[PDB]
Amino acid sequence: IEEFPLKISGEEESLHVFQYANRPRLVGRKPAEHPFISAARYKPKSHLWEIDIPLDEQAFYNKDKAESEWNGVNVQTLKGVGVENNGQYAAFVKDMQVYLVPIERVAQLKPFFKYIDDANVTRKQEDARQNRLTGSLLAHKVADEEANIELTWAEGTFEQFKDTIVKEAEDK
Amino acid sequence: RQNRRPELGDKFSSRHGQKGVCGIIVKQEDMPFNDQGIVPDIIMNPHGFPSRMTVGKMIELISGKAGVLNGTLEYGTCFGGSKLEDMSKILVDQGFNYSGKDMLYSGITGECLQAYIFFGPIYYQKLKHMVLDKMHARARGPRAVLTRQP
Amino acid sequence: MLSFCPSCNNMLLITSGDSGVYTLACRSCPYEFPIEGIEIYDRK
Amino acid sequence: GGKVKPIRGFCQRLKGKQGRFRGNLSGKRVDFSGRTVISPDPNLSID
Amino acid sequence: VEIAYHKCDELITLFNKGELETQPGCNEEQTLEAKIGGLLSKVREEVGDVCINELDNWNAPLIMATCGSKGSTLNVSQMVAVVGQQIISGNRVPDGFQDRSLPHFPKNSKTPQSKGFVRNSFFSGLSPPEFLFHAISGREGLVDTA
Amino acid sequence: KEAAAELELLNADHQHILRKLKKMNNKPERFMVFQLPTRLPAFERPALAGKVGSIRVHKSGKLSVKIGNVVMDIGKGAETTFLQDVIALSIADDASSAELLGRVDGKIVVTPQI
Amino acid sequence: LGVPRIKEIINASKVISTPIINAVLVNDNDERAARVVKGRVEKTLLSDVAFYVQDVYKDNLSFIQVRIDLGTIDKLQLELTIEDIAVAITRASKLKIQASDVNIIGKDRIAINVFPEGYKAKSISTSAKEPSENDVFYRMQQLRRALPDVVVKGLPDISRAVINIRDDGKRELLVEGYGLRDVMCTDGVIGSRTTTNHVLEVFSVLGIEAARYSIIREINYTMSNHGMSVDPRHIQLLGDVMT
Amino acid sequence: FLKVKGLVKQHLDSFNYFVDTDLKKIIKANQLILSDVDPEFYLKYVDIRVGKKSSSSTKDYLTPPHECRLRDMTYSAPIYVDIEYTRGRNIIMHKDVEIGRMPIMLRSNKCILYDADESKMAKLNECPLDPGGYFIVNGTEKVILVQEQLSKNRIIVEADEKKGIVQASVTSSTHERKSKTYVITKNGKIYLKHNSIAEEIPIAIVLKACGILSDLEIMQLVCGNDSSYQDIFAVNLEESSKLDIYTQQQALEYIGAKVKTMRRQKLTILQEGIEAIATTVIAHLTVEALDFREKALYIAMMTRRVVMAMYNPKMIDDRDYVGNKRLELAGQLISLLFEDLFKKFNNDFKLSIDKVLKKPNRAMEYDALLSINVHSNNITSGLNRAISTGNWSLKRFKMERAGVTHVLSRLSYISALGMMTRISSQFEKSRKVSGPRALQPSQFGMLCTADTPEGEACGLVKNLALMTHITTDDEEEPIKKLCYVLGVEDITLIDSASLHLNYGVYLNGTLIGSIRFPTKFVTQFRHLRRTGKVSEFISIYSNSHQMAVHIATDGGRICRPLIIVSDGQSRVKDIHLRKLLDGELDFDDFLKLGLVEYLDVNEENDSYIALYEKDIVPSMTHLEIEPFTILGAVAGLIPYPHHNQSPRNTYQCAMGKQAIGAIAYNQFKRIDTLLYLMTYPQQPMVKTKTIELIDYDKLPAGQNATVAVMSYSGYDIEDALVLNKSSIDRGFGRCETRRKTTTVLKRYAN
DNA sequence: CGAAGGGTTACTTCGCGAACACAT
DNA sequence: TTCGCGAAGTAACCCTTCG
Ligand SMILES: [Zn+2]
Repeated sequence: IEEFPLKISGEEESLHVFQYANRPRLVGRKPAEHPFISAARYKPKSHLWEIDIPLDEQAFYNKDKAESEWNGVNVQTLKGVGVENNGQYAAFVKDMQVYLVPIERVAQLKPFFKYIDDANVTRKQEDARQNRLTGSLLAHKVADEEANIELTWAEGTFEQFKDTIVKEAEDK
Repeated sequence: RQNRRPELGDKFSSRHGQKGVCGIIVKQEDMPFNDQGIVPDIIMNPHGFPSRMTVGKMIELISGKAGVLNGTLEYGTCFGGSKLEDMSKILVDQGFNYSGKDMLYSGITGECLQAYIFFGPIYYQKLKHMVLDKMHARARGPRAVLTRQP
Repeated sequence: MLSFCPSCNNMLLITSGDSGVYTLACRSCPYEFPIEGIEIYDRK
Repeated sequence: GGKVKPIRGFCQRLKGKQGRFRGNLSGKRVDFSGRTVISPDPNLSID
Repeated sequence: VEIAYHKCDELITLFNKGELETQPGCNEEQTLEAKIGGLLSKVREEVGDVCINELDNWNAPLIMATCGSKGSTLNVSQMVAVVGQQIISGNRVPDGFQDRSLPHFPKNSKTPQSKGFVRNSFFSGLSPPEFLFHAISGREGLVDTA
Repeated sequence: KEAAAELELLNADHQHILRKLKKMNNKPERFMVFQLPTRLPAFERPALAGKVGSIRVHKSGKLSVKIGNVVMDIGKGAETTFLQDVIALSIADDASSAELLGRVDGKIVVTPQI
Repeated sequence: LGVPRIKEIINASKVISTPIINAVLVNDNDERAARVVKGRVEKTLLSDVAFYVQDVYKDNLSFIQVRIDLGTIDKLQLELTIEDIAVAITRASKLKIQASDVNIIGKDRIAINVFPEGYKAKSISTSAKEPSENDVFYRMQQLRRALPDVVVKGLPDISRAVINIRDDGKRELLVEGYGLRDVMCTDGVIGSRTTTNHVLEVFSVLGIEAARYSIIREINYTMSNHGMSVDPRHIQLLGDVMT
Repeated sequence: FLKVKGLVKQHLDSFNYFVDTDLKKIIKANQLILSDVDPEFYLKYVDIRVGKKSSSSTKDYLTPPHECRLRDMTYSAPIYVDIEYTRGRNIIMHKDVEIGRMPIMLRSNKCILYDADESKMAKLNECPLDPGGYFIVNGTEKVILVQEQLSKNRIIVEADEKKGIVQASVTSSTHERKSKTYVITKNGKIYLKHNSIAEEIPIAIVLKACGILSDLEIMQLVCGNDSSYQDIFAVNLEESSKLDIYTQQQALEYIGAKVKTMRRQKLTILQEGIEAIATTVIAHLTVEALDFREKALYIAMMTRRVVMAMYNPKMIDDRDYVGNKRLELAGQLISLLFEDLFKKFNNDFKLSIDKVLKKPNRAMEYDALLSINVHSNNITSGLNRAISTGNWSLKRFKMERAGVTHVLSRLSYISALGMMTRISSQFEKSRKVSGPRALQPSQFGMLCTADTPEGEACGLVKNLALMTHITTDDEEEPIKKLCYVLGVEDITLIDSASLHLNYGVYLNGTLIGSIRFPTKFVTQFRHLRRTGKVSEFISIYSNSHQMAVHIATDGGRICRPLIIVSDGQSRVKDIHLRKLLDGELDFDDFLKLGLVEYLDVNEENDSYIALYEKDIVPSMTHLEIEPFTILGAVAGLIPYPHHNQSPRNTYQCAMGKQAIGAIAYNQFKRIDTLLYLMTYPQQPMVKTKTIELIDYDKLPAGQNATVAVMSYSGYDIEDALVLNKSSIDRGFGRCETRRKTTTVLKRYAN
């Protein structure tokens, strides 16, 4: 009845889809949702992402300025470590051929905080003036060391569309 | 090793939870005889039947009596086995009662008993706990080292 | 109250307003709420 | 973990179920006795 | 026996799709056992009366029950007429599995012969779930010795 | 009881991917998640990237997804999520860059048939 | 009635399972004879009396509003009024919950809940670091949920009560509770024929002589029901080796 | 079934799987040893075998066990290790090394009685009708009573009315337990009471130290949507908005300053994100990276049922249901002690190198160990004192145990089969409460309903039935790999608040998926078991009180077989019954065609089992084979037990294994310390159809007597039968008591 | 009238028993 | 691995008086 086409392409993408645990679904039973705001950060292979968003229109944060001890907040942060599954994909439709591109490391995120978290370890210097390796604590050791790649986006629409449509154009 | 004769004080079973010590030992010119000359091996008291509710022994006697007269060993398994309906047809074919109760005489006076006696073959076991090993007595023997007790 | 904060995902709480503003204010999740507020719940 | 507390003295040999007041003064073993299996006999007198 | 069986079957029919008038007790599913246990206990007494009304003269289990040699009149009607209602711990047999006593009965079945009602004799022979229901109650009195 | 209500729930939520398939006739940046293990050759093995297709609809509302080798690899209808914001990125560096792809809508299973 | 009951009478313990209290009535009519006497002993809470425990809010730190159905008091006869529930919050529960003095606004606005400046900054001499933050959570949210629990009416040692029927013409209630000194104080029952279990509280309210007569009766009740004849000259001595 | 199973297989197959797999698996994790001084001289334990000597066929252990019975000598074949050390020229040299002795129980794979029939049993002087299954050390023969326990990797929700309601979960780390509980105080406050941590820790910080800190999904992860759990759990979040609101920089610092193990080593490791052991020792789920969302959600499901068992009537798991009880076999019990003795052999081998290594002249000539003979005496004196004495107590795996190995009772033929096939008594000693002592309806196909030792140990110990199969172990990687194929959705991509979609699914006490289209998952995955693929253990059952569906895979529980019914008929198929007794298509060729599968206890509550064929309805899922299989070996001796009443059948099971009889064929060539014989044995006239299977008609234990039920002579008033003089005079029931009074004579020191 | 001393009741921890006697 | 009451041990709080 309907001979929907269907091809697999994608080699150098390695696309990382997220999962924000902050905003709910059908706010007021109206399909008009998902705004998000500017630039983020990143950390190397333990991944522990550093996506963050700034503030918005007024909420009267003047009484409890700002984070914990009057530090001038302008951003809300969140972190998430990217342990990988297998089996799923990413895919979209040309009123015909879905594309089914691969789905490299994917996990969710948790709302990590700014100097609210750092106030207790800052107070320690403000007022008070076997095998030690792999197995129990190396994940909490090699995860706070250096910075890397991170950069803003550019809303790549035509280039990735071309890269998904050209490679799969041999079977038909 | 020693040979132990069954004497007064040894206990027996019935495969149906019926313990019992030997009452006495008694001769063969005693316990009563039927028309063919069978005197019993063991006489049980019927008073152990109602309060113990063990009617499976009371099917076992009539299923084992027809098993001899037919020749074939018959079955007594759970939830089946040999039915009682086609059991006592062997009894009336041989010439016996439907219920396995033939009239006995008396060995002590000769005249026949006033009631009908339910007699037939039932498999009995012999246990441990013989009275030769349970017998124990002491008059004045050794004492304890610490408390000077027997 | 069982009321939670939007867009920063923690638990709302009501504190003293220091006689300058008459509202609630929260730890690690600032928010503004007016003087009108109800809680409809039936305990059988 | 040597034994069942590994030490008995003067109260453990006096605590009940093996002691003196329980197992040597009140209840004690007595000579001139004997036990054998019972059997029925109606021909005795009742005394 | 099918009269009280149909009565207990119809009383559950009024219990699932509707509701019954309660007694001065806790609630329903508690006054259900008092009405299904107080009804099946009359069947055994009635059949024990009409069994000894019928039972033949010059037989030894009636003479031992007339005297009291070793036995009673509920005893002689239990191996002849019918056994009935193996009570454990005061109430009926509870569920060993989820919402049912044995997997040989459908789920959430509070009918008799499922929660425990031996509708046979010792002469007649027992069914296997009926044999299990008798074997449970033969343990809780046997364990009272030890 | 469970099989009848099961097939009625499958009928009630079986049009939804056919609803989404004719939805979005234009092509902006969108995505949806497919999942399928057990890579088939489907005509032979040329090298992971295997040729595959045929995820059509049979008559009277029957999504007949199948891998083309032998199997009617049929089955859809995954769980609807409650979280809303979800976004696809790309951190293949290429002199330290990153992207922002398509605000993916949903997820649906592709189950083998036994 | 079996071996734990005689173990408990011999042991003379201080706690007891199912201590029923038998207290004979005056009248035998249908309404206002055996209903009100049960109607002031049954230990009702406010959960079956009051509708909702809504917290209406003014600008900072308002009260806890509670909406009490008088129609339930019209159905089941209870002698509580707009003042009787007001007294029972303050003085009947004073060392448990704390509320000094307020009044009702009018037309069922019982509001006996207050948190005055956080107990004046929690006893104003600053016991804590900005004491208890003056949050509406530590004492006010606690009192939000600790008051479907206060007693509006009843006798504070009683689990439940129900009415049994006399053999010939009347009916007779029986009470599962403790203490016995305020059950016979209730009008409608008389303290001349009020008997119960738990000998140690009969000794507490009647004496040593009226307690041994409860020993030689409860043993006579727990064993003659099993068909045991024990010739009560034996048990009158056992009631006098601990009297 | 009994032709290849044989009613004694729980001791045989467990020991065979031990010497096949676990004897190699122990040295797979205990083969690395070195020394600080001279960091050369490494040992590498390569492939081990139990009495083979691979360049031969059979040697040394040619002796029978009957020679090892009259001589007071143990029955054993020596075990061999190849070692690949380096001494002078660092070349790995091969040499066969005998290290231990290791007694082998009779009729095993490494035994001489394997494949013997009618000629070899008579030449080696042993009866071919005994069950075997026993050890023989120091002359006497001893069994290992199979112990049962509770389920390890589960959640027990046993409650209490006076004290607040309890919820616990034991575990195991390869030989230990490390149990945990928590009691609840102050009108609902969930704690985490553990013996390795000081007093009390609230639930709100454990989920923030391990997992989610959002405090929005937490009022849906453990609360559901709306029903009654909101006000119950809302008192537990007041503790987080008063003391501790954020992650590891306060969450793990609240635990690390309170937890203590401290080892007498590794002290200054405190506390911020390092020493995260206390959040990984609170289960058996070992994690390496920051991937513990399944473990955190498993802690959250551990505290969801304690909330569910407050509004609901009882909603408890009892310690009486035999779906909550596994059992440890003989091989699983000897494996832990062999592992502990091999590790005691390992570190005592380290101490014997540097003691004689301190430069006599050199270190490069001899065979580099030379001190194993006293250590070979030490490794066999522990196995010969764990079986003979019975104390398997070692201070490593946190258990003292006595009264597990008993001497084999040899009174009749069925007393040797009552010592065999006998599950023991675990804890909950039950002085006054008859909770774990009374009989339960759950033990239908297994755990025989009549065979119970009447006395002071009644109810605690019991006995198995005929059609009973107990597994050992099953793998876990190609089942979690297969659930992803069948359509589950792993936690790393369905982490949303859409997690309680009315059912869920978890694997053996570890939460993996969350399924939609639920009965499509259960029926399709059960069809994989009935077709020739992964099978033999896999319990598949959905729940209605709880909502998940279980794919239980860790072995050690009961697996009775039943026959499948179709939609409107059965899978009996009478041509298969004709082809069964023809010679081909045995019971092994009977599961592969999809006719029977092994059902369970916790699985058959999702099954409607028919008894006979004459009462089938299209709602059934299975059918039972033979309804007399509940009565076991000892209980099967009773003729017509369904006519007797239940105390009569229990009193015979303590008496069939007590009567004198015709014990064995080698009855006169054995010097037992006490055995009773009988001169003229007779078969029973009423053969039960299960005493023909266990061969009771070969060696019977009594005589047929022409009884006459009548009141006679007055000497039979109360339970005392009278006998004939002239029948005992002709030999009715003659006995022969046979006793041993052995002595030894030995040489002295001088 | 505010603060200090004496004293009543209330919350939490330990230990002592668990039946007779035979053969091991 | 268990219920029973009776010993200490320790805290919240109310009455009484002092200058
Ligand atoms: Zn927040």
